[PDB]
Amino acid sequence: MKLSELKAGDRAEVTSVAAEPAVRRRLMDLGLVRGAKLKVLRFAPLGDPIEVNCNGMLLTMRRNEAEGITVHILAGDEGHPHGWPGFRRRHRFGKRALEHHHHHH
Repeated sequence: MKLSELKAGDRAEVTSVAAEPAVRRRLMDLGLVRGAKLKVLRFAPLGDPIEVNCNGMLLTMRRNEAEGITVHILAGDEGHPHGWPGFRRRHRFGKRALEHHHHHH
């Protein structure tokens, strides 16, 4: 689910951010990381950008950036609360497999 798929006043926790390496870094340096809780304050009077209150900090980013961001709703309501199978079992070949060599080669 996208961060852009939220509502004005919605409450979500960031699970993953798919964006520019520098942008994701910038956001995470602010505090928008996995586990960051944010409230969607408002979208601009036209559609973009979006103002979100993340961990107390008002972070302003572009709607297309919010599309890259996957969030989890901080509201366990009903009305079909289960979607795709990736919360109890999540397996896909990916990630930097060699988790050690970042400065080498």
